[PDB]
Amino acid sequence: AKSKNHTTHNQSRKWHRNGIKKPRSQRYESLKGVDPKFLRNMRFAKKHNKKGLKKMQA
Amino acid sequence: KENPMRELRIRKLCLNICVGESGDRLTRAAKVLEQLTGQTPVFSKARYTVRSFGIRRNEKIAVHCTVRGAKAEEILEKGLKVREYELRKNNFSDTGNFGFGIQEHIDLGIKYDPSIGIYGLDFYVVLGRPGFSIADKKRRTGCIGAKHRISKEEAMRWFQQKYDGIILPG
Amino acid sequence: GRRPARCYRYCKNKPYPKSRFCRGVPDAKIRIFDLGRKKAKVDEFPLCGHMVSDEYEQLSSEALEAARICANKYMVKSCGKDGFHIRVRLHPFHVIRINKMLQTGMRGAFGKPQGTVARVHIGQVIMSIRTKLQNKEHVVEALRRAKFKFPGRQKIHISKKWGFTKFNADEFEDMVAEKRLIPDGCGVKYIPNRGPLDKWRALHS
Amino acid sequence: FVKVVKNKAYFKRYQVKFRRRREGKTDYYARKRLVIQDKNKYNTPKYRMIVRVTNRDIICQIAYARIEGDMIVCAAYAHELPKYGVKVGLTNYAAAYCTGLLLARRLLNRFGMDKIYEGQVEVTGDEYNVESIDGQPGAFTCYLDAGLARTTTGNKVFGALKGAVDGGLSIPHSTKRFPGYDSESKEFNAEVHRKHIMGQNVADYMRYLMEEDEDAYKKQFSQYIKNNVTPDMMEEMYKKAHAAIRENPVYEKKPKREVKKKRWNRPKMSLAQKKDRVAQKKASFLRAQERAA
Amino acid sequence: TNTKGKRRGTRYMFSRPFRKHGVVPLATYMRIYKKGDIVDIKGMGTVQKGMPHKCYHGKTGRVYNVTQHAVGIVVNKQVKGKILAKRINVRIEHIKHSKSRDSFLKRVKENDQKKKEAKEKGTWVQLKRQPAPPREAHFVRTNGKEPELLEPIPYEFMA
RNA sequence: GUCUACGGCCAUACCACCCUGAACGCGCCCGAUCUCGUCUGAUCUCGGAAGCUAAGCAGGGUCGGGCCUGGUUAGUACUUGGAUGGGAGACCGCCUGGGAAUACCGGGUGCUGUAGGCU
RNA sequence: UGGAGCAGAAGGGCAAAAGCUCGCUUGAUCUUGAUUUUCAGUACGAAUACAGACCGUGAAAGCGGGGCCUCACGAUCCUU
RNA sequence: GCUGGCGCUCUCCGCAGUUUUAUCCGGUAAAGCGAAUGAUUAGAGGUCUUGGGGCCGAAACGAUCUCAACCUAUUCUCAAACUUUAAAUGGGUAAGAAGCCCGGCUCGCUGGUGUGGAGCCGGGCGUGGAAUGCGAGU
RNA sequence: GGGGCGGACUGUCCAGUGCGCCCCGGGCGGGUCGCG
RNA sequence: ACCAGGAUGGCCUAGUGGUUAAGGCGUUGGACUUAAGAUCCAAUGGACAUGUGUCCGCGUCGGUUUUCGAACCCCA
Ligand SMILES: [Mg+2]
Ligand SMILES: [Mg+2]
Ligand SMILES: [Mg+2]
Ligand SMILES: [Mg+2]
Ligand SMILES: [Mg+2]
Ligand SMILES: [Mg+2]
Ligand SMILES: [Mg+2]
Ligand SMILES: [Mg+2]
Ligand SMILES: [Mg+2]
Ligand SMILES: [Mg+2]
Ligand SMILES: [Mg+2]
Ligand SMILES: [Mg+2]
Ligand SMILES: [Mg+2]
Repeated sequence: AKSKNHTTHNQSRKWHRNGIKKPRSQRYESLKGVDPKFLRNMRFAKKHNKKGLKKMQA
Repeated sequence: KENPMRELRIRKLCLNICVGESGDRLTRAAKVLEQLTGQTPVFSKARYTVRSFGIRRNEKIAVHCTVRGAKAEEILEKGLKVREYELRKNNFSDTGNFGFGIQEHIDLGIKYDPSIGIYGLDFYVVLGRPGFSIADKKRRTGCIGAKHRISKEEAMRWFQQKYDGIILPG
Repeated sequence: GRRPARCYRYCKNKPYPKSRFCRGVPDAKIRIFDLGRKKAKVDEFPLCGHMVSDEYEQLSSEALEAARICANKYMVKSCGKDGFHIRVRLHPFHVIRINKMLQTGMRGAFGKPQGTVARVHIGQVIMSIRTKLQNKEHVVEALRRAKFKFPGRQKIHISKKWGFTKFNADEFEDMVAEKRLIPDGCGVKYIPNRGPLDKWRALHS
Repeated sequence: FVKVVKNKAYFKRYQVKFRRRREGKTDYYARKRLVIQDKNKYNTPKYRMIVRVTNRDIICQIAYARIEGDMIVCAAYAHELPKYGVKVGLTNYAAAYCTGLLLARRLLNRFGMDKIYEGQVEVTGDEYNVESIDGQPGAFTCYLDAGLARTTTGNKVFGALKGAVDGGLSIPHSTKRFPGYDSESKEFNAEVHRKHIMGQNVADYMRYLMEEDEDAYKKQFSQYIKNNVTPDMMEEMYKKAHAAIRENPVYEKKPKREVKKKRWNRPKMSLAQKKDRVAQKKASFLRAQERAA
Repeated sequence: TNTKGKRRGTRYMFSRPFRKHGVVPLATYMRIYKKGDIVDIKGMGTVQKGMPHKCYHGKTGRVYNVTQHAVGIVVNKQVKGKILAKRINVRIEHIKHSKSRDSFLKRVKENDQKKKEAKEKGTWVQLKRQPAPPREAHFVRTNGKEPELLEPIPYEFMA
């Protein structure tokens, strides 16, 4: 009892029924996978942006 | 007038005794090359195994040495005094080098000792002009140029005008 | 022994030459591709006639030998023993297979190399004969007889060229005279105006 | 005979190397590891001390690599050591030290870091490395480019290196390659390196030759006699040279003048001329037969 | 079935071009890749490290991370019926700056440069690029010569 | 007009042979005390400047090879889409757009960045 | 110009090398996360960029957390 | 994965089984073998780079012919596991307000350098920056 | 195309080929402007 | 046909890990005997079936050929 092994026949129709959507790009994307040294220093910069708050208002 | 740098000079005299088997019979050939050249020679290994010769790979079967300076000149005059200043026309290579072979090293004037024996050896003379070391320098290596090369018919002329040698036909 | 040529008439498979991946291939039945005076000069046999295929089909090596025997026999009969030069311009390179069945069925049904068969296109020359100009009807009847050894439709075309050359028969002789073609055995060598001048001096000395 | 190797197909399949490699002037394996910055540093210049020994001149350059080419920041040669007093020996280890120190002082004066980062004002020849003073600008940091020079102990690229780090440039190095480092005991002798820096290896050779062969002394140091440089003045002459280098290391440009626009090469020959030349050659070869017969 | 090997079928893709083997030219390494920069992926076979997989060769992405010898790139990759935004790590040898965005940057610089002036001169410039219009009505001068007469050639059997 | 040091592009730069090369330079060249490393100061490393462009190198030359860029090949081959087009088929023609590659025949033969020389 | 070699199958890659010969070594070490590959976008395996140690090596730039890449392998329960 | 239902969040900028303008990617068709690898047909032109022999010599690259290989240019026919070339169709990306342009802070990362990068704040600029179509998102 | 000066270069017969500056004779080619 | 093997002096067989060509019979030469066998003293010979790959080096290992023998070819 042999059978059909593989096809991609109706698949392009099934992919397009609900559409082939592009992935949702929104601004401020996540920081997973960025360099840990760079991210640790970026968190120090964000931690101390309140320090020069008087120079900003001045 | 030719330039002083087109003058041919002996680059090196390369002597080897190819014994064909290792051990004491090769160390005594090393002592022959030492008493001939004033320096310790280096042994050369067999590249592969041929049973018809009795050699195995990486077995020291020859010894060789290179001499330059006035010492190459002196040992070459020794070699031609053995060979009676006769060379055959086919002894000169296509690139302007020549050579010969000695059947017995004590014919050169090395005193015989019982601790060594008698070894024949092999003489090769590499000639050059000044400037031949630019193919061997590291920084800006080049080819030596066509008009600067040594022809066979020029090395034969240098030999006959430098040792009064007789180039035997055939 | 071997199947009729209608089993392997059409170029259905991809090309399958003998190589390091196809071994155990028997030699082609055709071996000699040139008959007649091979040593004849380029000015001795000016008239060339081609047997040109008209189909994208496959000619067996057995047929390529049968047609060259038929054409060779008529040209030695009609032009005499050496008055022609036949060049078969197909060499059988495409190996045809066979799945011999005396049971396995179509299990593992990849063939062993049965034979060698050449591939010809629409408009590709199968056989060429060069000879003297007066042997034209003998050329045409030789290719017309050799036609029957071949499947499919072949035309006989008297070529515009001069023998087995890429140059036209009308322009040929005066461009030999101007030293643009030097005759070199069977054909010619073209001399362009592009080499070192020492070749021009050697040609025009 | 022989199948010719340099046929048409050989030059069809020939891939020529880089021009600098074909000339021999560049190790691209070294240059890739040496000039390229890490990519998270973003146009931060990576600085090199190119040190090149020619037959009559040592060249010390400070460079950084760009896409459009290497950008030289500072350069110092040995032919300007006659201005500071070193008339003779423009390619010895002492001249290598002098031009490394001159490159260092010229670059620091250009960046404004001359009075800071003075290096070893007295040369004692040991291990020294400058350090960043807080509040002040951080020290200039570059890496040595020896090129193809075989970095054995006593190479003059390390004399230039020692001149730069005694001028005040932060270059990573060890003392394994300075002359005076003993290979068997694995120790470094600063006094022997001080003799090599002050040229007390070559004055020893002049004292060696003036007792053995006066004529070989004559032919070995000929411009030393003409410039009247003796074995006894070598240390203080190099000391006065180093003091003059740190006194005034700025370089003055040799002034440009007008010339009469003289061409000294053959101009490239035109298409009309190269057609006419081969037509003339054909006509001459044919007349050398129709006049011979 | 096939094999799931990483470089399966990359015989010509990761190979070097003809007479382009050996030393990688060093301004490949000297190019500045910022965050957000748009680059093209093309796997060089000289460098076996940092090599992108064959499904990224000829894809264009956005750089999200920069390290010493490599960058992280967000790459659109179609996986059957969904497009995923890939976070891949690939070395500097296998990427090159895309020129598809730096002509849009040329267009925005000449569009803000045509908004900011001609506004004080009062006229109106065009910024949306229209497609290739129908060709305008024009006169064709046949000065003297009559248009050359063409006929189909007789069929001659060439060879 | 050009060179040196470092390069980018990596033959329009390579290869073969030949001719020229002012000035600085680059070199060849002289030597082995020191540093250093070799069977060998040939290489590498060091200390020099008597000699010379012979070589490298630079610039030209070759009805030069290669390379680069065009024409031809050729709207050919191939090809997207179409027909109740043809043909027993093999395959072919047309409509609709797209469109090559040899042989063959022309042209070219390193540009250029930073720093510093020479005229 | 590689027509050799790189342990092997084949393919790719490689010439002051990735090959051959020496010198020194143990990055074939410890520890998080992220990613690619098969993929369901799960694991294993394999791989890739990082980061934190501690080292090796080199004059240094750097390079190295196995083998130039594509292969060379293994969950729960139990045992040790 | 396809499907239905239940919704929900907005709308009354966004997106597209499409083209265009840009820009990369590819090694299939074709073509090539006077181009690498492999296969392969035929003559021709050369000499010693070797050999097989007739003939003249002790013999001699001494003379003498061939015939082979060998080399140099051509030529015939080719390749899914060859390729210098190299399509058509095709696959990414971009075609703006999440964008540009000034000013100023933070950083323990970077380090000649108020350097470089990154993150924060404040301000300015709407001709909504290809064609066509359509409400989308979850 | 011609003339003048300055040079470079080539041909196994004096003969020939570019290049630089200046002048004339223009023909031509279409663009831009003015006049009928 | 598929699987598993096997090819070595004249015949019959050995033979690896990779370097040694082995043994019996036979053949050959000389002794013993009147002579021949038996007996005694000795000697030679191997297309290692072919070519290819690995290796320094193969009869030996690994894939392909050419001759041979063995087992299986079942349910209808
Ligand atoms: Mg199924
Ligand atoms: Mg088929
Ligand atoms: Mg190095
Ligand atoms: Mg010397
Ligand atoms: Mg010279
Ligand atoms: Mg010269
Ligand atoms: Mg040419
Ligand atoms: Mg320049
Ligand atoms: Mg680490
Ligand atoms: Mg390794
Ligand atoms: Mg369980
Ligand atoms: Mg493919
Ligand atoms: Mg094809």
